[PDB]
Amino acid sequence: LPNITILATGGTIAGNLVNAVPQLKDIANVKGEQVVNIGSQDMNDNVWLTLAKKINTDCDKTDGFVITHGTETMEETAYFLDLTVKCDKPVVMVGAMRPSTSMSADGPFNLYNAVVTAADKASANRGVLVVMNDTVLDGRDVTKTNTTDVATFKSVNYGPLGYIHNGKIDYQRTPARKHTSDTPFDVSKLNELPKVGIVYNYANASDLPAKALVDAGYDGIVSAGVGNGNLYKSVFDTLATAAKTGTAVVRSSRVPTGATTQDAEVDDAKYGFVASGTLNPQKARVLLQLALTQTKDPQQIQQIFNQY
Amino acid sequence: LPNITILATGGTIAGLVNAVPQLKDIANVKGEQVVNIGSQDMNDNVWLTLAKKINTDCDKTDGFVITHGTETMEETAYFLDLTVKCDKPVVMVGAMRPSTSMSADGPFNLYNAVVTAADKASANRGVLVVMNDTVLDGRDVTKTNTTDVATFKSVNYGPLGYIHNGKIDYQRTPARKHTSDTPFDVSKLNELPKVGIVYNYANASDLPAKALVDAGYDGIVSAGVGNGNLYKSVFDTLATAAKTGTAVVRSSRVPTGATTQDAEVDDAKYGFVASGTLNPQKARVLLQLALTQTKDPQQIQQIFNQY
Amino acid sequence: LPNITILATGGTIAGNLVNAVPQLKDIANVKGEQVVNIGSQDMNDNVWLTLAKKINTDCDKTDGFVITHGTETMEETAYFLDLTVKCDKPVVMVGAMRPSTSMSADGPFNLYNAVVTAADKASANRGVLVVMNDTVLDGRDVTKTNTTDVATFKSVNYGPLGYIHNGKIDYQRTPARKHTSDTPFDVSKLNELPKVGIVYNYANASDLPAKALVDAGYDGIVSAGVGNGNLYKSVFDTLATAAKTGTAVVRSSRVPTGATTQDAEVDDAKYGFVASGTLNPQKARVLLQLALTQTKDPQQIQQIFNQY
Amino acid sequence: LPNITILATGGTIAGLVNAVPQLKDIANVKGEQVVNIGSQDMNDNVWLTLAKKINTDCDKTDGFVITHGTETMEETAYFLDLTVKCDKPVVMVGAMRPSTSMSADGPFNLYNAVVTAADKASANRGVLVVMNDTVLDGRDVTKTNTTDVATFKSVNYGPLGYIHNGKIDYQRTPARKHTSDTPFDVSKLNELPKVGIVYNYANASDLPAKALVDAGYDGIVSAGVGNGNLYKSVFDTLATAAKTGTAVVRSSRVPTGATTQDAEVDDAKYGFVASGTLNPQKARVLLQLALTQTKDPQQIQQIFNQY
Repeated sequence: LPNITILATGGTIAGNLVNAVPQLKDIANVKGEQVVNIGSQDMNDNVWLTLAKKINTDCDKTDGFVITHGTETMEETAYFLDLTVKCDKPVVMVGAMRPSTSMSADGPFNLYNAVVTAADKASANRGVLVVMNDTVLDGRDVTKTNTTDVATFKSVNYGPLGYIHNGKIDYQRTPARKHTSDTPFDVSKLNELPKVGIVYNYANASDLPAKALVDAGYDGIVSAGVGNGNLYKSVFDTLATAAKTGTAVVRSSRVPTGATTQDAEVDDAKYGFVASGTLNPQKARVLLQLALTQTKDPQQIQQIFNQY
Repeated sequence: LPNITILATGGTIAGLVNAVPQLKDIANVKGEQVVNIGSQDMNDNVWLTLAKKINTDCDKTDGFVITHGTETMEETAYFLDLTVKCDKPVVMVGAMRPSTSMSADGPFNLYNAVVTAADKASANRGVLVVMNDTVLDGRDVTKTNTTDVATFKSVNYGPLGYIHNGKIDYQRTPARKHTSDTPFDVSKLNELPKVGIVYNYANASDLPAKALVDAGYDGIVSAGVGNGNLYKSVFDTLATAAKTGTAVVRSSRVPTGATTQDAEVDDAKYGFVASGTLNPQKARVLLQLALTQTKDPQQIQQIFNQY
Repeated sequence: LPNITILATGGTIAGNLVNAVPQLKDIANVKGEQVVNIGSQDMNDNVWLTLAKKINTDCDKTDGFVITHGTETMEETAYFLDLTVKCDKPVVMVGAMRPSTSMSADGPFNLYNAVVTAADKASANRGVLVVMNDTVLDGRDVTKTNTTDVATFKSVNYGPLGYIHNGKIDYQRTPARKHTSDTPFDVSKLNELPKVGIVYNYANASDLPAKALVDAGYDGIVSAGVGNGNLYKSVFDTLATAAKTGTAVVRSSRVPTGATTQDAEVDDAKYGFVASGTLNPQKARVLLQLALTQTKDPQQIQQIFNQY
Repeated sequence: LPNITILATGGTIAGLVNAVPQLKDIANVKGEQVVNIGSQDMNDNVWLTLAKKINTDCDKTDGFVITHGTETMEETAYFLDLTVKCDKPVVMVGAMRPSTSMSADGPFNLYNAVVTAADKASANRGVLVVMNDTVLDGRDVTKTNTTDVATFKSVNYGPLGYIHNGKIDYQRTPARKHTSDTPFDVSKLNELPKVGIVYNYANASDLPAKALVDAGYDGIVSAGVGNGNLYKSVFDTLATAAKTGTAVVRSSRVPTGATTQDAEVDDAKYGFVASGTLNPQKARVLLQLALTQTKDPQQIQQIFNQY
């Protein structure tokens, strides 16, 4: 059987796991390590870095990775890994929307399908994956869609990669944007990422949140804008100013699906802004950080946002 | 024919009676420009004058159609939903495509909005939003896609009705209390309490929050992660704010579902309020209105459970 | 505690139930009877009738009803009950998309939420309900949306009535079309319903399926049409003929959401057809049957389709 | 500019080069009326002439746009998806609103269809359907709502791309084999095997099924309940049909999800084939094509697993 490493980041989503869900040993030789233990609402740069470094380091001593993670920021960590992992093997993330002690807990079957997915030769080369509710989803498009439903995770713009039925996966899609080993981002020698904060836009929005970050010298700000990436009067003036003094700004949107498009609502080229495409604000933050270890040029950051 | 007043807040979404002549077959239309701005610039002032206007001219017309940008449409709708005291239908409409583009959506949207406003059956269902052949309630409606003509949906509870050929099949009506059943009256107000929103994500900074607490904001709404949870730093900052008078609502960046009470965070211990299904921008509207009435978290929660 | 009767129609969706899901006895006094035992793909007129007659007969000796049922035809039985039950008390239907022995089986929590719903004073007067995946759905709009997902049941046109969190229900909607005790349909003295069959429309469709039913003297045919209730050349000619000789025909659609509207695509008044509104074909069959015990007039059957 | 041929199958969805002049900014357009019918009347003949035409004129143009009714659009798309042998893009488009209604959708749909057909990037993605700013693959696309302009979606796997300002962001491409990678060639055919569809519901009659078996149909597709299950009577009838040569595919009336193999029904024991995610109308298309190749259920299943 294939050797699969389980990397745990928080509490257990089932019930070692192998004793709590004994069916696991019919599809794989499982072994687990606790790399950290926190609720995902506390996820941060440190954890990301040690996760990536680990996966890259232990890549050759296993056939696949399953990463146990809270649902709250799952979509964030998934995209980060999608851009920094250099392992050929499958890296699959999984979680549970119900506590492992509640009746009809979802963790056990999710964990099982995650291992099934990691052990499938066909899962290789599709980038970092998230398996939930019988579905294989790519790290880039997947997002949390409902606060409590077991079926909350969906790839809202472009759809899932596959569905699992009885331990078999029917793959009918694979991501087109470049990921993992095709990206130029390498964090193996990094101890911190650039600082990137997110501001929200709504009626009568205050410019203070933005000004606080510009004053603390943040490397980039991501704007959760209204509609197709638009911004409130005040927030606009503040960010426009930031940009011409070296702060990098990405226009994203609080609207949950669709792309924030280039030069449509805002003259990006005139102000030096970057449009995030379909990346929502939290995902746009992950990319902007990674771009910033590479360049400060908005014209180039845009190219990056068009390729990954 | 019914008299319908069109209140314009921005540019024209069509081309009105001359641009879409079919209008005078269902109503006697008249329009005024109350303000002219893009909705991404919508603000407290505008809201107040809109409400005062509707309440004041309520008796000289049978229904209102409000032309508005889609960007903050869902915000204004909820505000009106809570402050209008007119029995008559108040309908909001917009367009996702410029009126000059081919296949522009404004004309038929405007048409169906007037149809909706002139329908006797539309009365008493609170402020409505009509887009893409659908009648949606001001509370649940939200922008779902950045560019799709079909972007507006009532994501948690669904639409009130569908329009086909100028007839509306109503199969639902809002249960939360709205318009004339709320205790909020802004007719004598010139400003609303100050309420800001902060976002949560991995490694989130506490600075945005601290900026608002330092400027003495009356309330902060937190766009949390998952079921209204917060990042370490933002938590500590908001928890402190709350015990010094600042009101804090836990909402969520997750587009559908309720942020529930005392599940993820001990709301009672810290004095927080959970927003239910109100997304952050909508939660800001209600917190503002609540704050003109009370500063008690235990009561603000009650308000969040009723409206 | 409230007394709740569980009426079982097939296999058990959990594991008496009270021993398999012991939490039940904290919210209700439960008692169960097996009225029949079949897979729901075999549901039929007989079963419907005995279900309705039972609920109506035992109405006064309990506070609420939970009906255990297969998912396959759930939406059919739910609507039938929605139109024939005369009990004031709550009638809630529930099922499971996963076998009760599979890991992460959904039956137990569904059953629990169904009992919670039935015992809630607020559930009364909202018509027959279906509780699945933490959601309260009305019998009329609810349909099966996916072949295997635990979250398959949704009220696709008008939305759910409420969501359950921790045994509390937040109701924010109630159905407007008349149901249960406001309908004129009474089956308490019936031993059979009129015969109503369904035909499908697609490219190059054959007229044989329709002609078979007209020749066997069916009381009504429901057409699963294409688009907004349209029909294929051949099927059209055959049904148009049927209608002017006394067969009642409803135009519905195979498209899963939206209304099949009146006189839009087909001149209903000229041919004597009835449009189903938002009722999908299987649901339109249930109503047509019930209307037929009352009238053969198409003009009137249409009124019925506009009221229930 | 690229030369694009528009093949019309019904009425005009716009008003073409004169009705939507912007067209001549992106392509040299030319059109022919190959047939003229409402798509609810689409049939085998039309399909065959469409395919033969595209294959025959493939070299005298850079791309095809096919104008077609929305009712059976999803059926024709899949058929072409399996029988076209042209490298060039073949795009289908329609309109949910009559070209004379205000806010008619045909013009911009047509525009984006031509844009799509002229894009070098659209090549090799199989037959496409362009509606409401979206590029969808012929296999997964289906009609989702009876009247909404946004009705077409690829409900199981999602769209291939979104169009904004005449640029397409492609992020997906179909994995199942299509067009020139399939073994189906109808260039020498004058008729397809006969395949009918039956529906399942409570108390379903077996007559519809029996009518087709008695008329010697080559195959029957069953729109089953749930995961492809069948009613008592329909089951017994189809099971019998299968062991006498009739081919039977279990599909489902449930609009999304796969009907899976050997889960609910023992397909191997009765000789049935499960359709996977193909809905009944789409399952009919593939069964027809398979039947021109084989009558073996074990092999028809393989076909259903590959295309």
